[PDB]
Amino acid sequence: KETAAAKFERQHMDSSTSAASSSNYCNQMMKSRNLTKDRCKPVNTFVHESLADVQAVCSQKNVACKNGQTNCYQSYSTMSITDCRETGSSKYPNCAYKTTQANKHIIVACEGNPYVPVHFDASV
Repeated sequence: KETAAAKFERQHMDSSTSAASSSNYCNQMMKSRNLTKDRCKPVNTFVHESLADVQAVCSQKNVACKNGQTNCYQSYSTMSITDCRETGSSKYPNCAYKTTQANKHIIVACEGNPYVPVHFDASV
């Protein structure tokens, strides 16, 4: 299978870039990371910081998760991120996305031993 920690890395981590490339970034990345295989995923966020910095968020500001659980953490410093959102002309298998770069605080849900990120909750 694929672990929850590995799934977080595939869906939300992109340390290779300092800040997202083109307006075509999300179109390429959502396809490359297998997020458009079964269905075009409505929304997704990629984090451009190192894995160590994102994993460190699990020891940061404890906040409530959107679903009501208590295992969500907010980053103290702002992080370089990219928001991908599905357009209107987007029809499966040709999924089209809008690329938006930003520097916001990230909120992730952490689980396991070691305590690592498993879900991206929000960006504030």
